[PDB]
Amino acid sequence: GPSVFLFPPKPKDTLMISRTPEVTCVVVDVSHEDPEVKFNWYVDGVEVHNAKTKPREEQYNSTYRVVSVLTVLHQDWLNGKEYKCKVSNKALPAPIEKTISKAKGQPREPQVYTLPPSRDELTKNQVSLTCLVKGFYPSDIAVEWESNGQPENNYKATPPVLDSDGSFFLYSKLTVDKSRWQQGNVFSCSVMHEALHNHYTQKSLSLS
Amino acid sequence: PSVFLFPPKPKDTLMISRTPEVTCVVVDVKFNWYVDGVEVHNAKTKPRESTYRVVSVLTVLHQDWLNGKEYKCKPAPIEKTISKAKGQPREPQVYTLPPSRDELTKNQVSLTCLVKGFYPSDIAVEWESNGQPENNYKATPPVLDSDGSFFLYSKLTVDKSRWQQGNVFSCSVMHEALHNHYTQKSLSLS
Ligand SMILES: *[C@@H]1O[C@H](CO[C@@H]2O[C@@H](C)[C@@H](O)[C@@H](O)[C@@H]2O)[C@@H](O[C@@H]2O[C@H](CO)[C@@H](O[C@@H]3O[C@H](CO[C@H]4O[C@H](CO[C@H]5O[C@H](CO)[C@@H](O)[C@H](O)[C@@H]5O)[C@@H](O)[C@H](O[C@H]5O[C@H](CO)[C@@H](O)[C@H](O)[C@@H]5O)[C@@H]4O)[C@@H](O)[C@H](O[C@H]4O[C@H](CO)[C@@H](O)[C@H](O)[C@@H]4O)[C@@H]3O)[C@H](O)[C@H]2NC(C)=O)[C@H](O)[C@H]1NC(C)=O
Ligand SMILES: [Cl-]
Repeated sequence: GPSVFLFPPKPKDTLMISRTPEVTCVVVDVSHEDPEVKFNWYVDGVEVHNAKTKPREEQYNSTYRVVSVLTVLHQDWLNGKEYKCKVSNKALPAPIEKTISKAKGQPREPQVYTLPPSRDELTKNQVSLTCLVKGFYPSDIAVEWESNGQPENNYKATPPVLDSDGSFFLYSKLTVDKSRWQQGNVFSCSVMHEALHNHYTQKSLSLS
Repeated sequence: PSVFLFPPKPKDTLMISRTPEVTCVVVDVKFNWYVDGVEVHNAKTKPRESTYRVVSVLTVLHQDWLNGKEYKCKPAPIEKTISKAKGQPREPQVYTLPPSRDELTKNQVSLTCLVKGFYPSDIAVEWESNGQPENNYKATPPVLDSDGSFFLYSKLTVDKSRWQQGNVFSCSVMHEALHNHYTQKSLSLS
């Protein structure tokens, strides 16, 4: 019989009102002999109709894959509403239902601190710019580096880490060529989190 | 009944004064122990403890473990084999970072130890001051960097007054690619 997987929206899509958060319901192992699939979508028990279901696509193991995409309201997701995808198929004894919702917890506001390279690293060709984000809850977050209106993507974040007061922290490390740091270029750490005013704050870093 | 074989704590393998051990835990009893096939006899088996658990502890030689030797613990007998994670060692660089000026508003400040460029991921990072291990720090797990080496960050939280008073804090790093498997970097207001 078919199997169902329900995927949440990207955190950043839920946090930035201009972006498009979606819940995605995927169905696999749909047989040739019972190929039709019906999706029903519910937000807190109430059925919604606006979903966009894609036509079935045959896989290399002669089974079909069918995907339905529900556009969500940012506030609905952040208010903890449950999204249910019910999948119907004639090979199933009963319809398969899957429910998901935002991680629970009292929100806490992160503090964002930029830290320049250690003097000892200035011997090297590349230097590390550090963005400490601490005190946030829950763990869903987006941390990004940029300079002069361009994303800097030679960076890596640690996963969120549980701190001694029950909040999370993480560190994001931006690696840049030493000359760029010495030349006086401004680098910025953008943090996106539900407990921030407007879900956004930015802290900048440049050589003195 | 099932068998679990646990490696030594990385720090025990790295500090020659410490006592690294391989631990063979059997749950729900004879033990045979082998180092690269060759049987060894020095293991110390504990007495048993609504199912029984029995544990045998083998003392290992630091250099044997770091040289990649395999440790084997034994309807039919169950065998389990373990050894050190493989990979060309790379030396970590250790950098201490003081608190951001913006955090100096707060009652507690964050002291940061960046350790980067190390391989493999086994490591020990610890904070201390005035001959005492510091209370209240947390490290991130190792993270895979864009050049294939790992990095991590260790955050020490201290009261602002301690930072302002001029107290020295030290980040100790223990890793196989370091000379003597040890390096220390200090951080203070001055
Ligand atoms: C017949 O074929 C179909 C189709 O498969 C394709 O075609 C075939 C022919 C072949 O070529 C395949 O190679 C093709 O892919 C088969 O369909 C597959 O069926 C699987 C179930 O049997 C199903 O597996 C499940 O996958 C779940 C989803 O997780 C996977 O995908 C993630 C993608 O990311 C998503 O989520 C993140 C959020 O974190 C989001 O950012 C993304 O945008 C996206 O929405 C992966 O992240 C994830 O992990 C991979 O990647 C990470 C790194 O990111 C890495 O660390 C991992 O090692 C992985 O590589 C997954 O891969 C998954 O949740 C689910 O788990 C369930 O079960 C476990 C227990 O095992 C349980 O603990 C969980 O709670 C959970 O309930 C499960 O693994 C495949 O998704 C599906 N394939 C497709 C394309 O839809 C079909 O099975 C087959 N039939 C046969 C042989 O009979
Ligand atoms: Cl020692």
